[PDB]
Amino acid sequence: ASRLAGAAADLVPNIFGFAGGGSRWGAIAEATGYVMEFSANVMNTEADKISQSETYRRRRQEWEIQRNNAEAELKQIDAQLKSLAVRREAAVLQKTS
Amino acid sequence: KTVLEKSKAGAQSRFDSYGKLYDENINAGENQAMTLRASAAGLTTAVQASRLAGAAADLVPNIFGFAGGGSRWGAIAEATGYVMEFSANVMNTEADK
Repeated sequence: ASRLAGAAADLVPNIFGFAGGGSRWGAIAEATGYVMEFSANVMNTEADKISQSETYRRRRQEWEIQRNNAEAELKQIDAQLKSLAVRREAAVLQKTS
Repeated sequence: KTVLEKSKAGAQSRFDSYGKLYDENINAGENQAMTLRASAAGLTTAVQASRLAGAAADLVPNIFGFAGGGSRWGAIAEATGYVMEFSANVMNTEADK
């Protein structure tokens, strides 16, 4: 941005005095200098930072699902332990018999 | 029954989590990154086209005064410029989108 602004300091004062469309040419070189150096570069830079934070977001989601899978297994197992405890109590009654 | 119900809850959690990811094919930040990148590519394309329109305009009224195709060594510049600076780059810009 400052390298362009540096150059702009010598070019813009001259562009300023010319009437006309793209045929002025210097007028366009400044416009395209800015569009690439600042605007295209910034739009891409921001896009990439976002894709990276989104990449970490997606990674999080997978971990979220897997911690949930483990939790579901723990809950199912506790229920299984309870089922077994009942079976055990029945086995004790079988001994009573 | 309790054990099976806990098992079901596990399946339900996975269903809901994947059902959601499926609907959100592209996330919000992801759409924003695509948008900014498309804009950068858009502006980049405009810059290449603009600088090239200039370079081509500068050759046309002169290369037309010579016999030959690429052998005019002017017309070939228009082609080496435009094709490598713009067309090859557009074909890749689209390939990435």
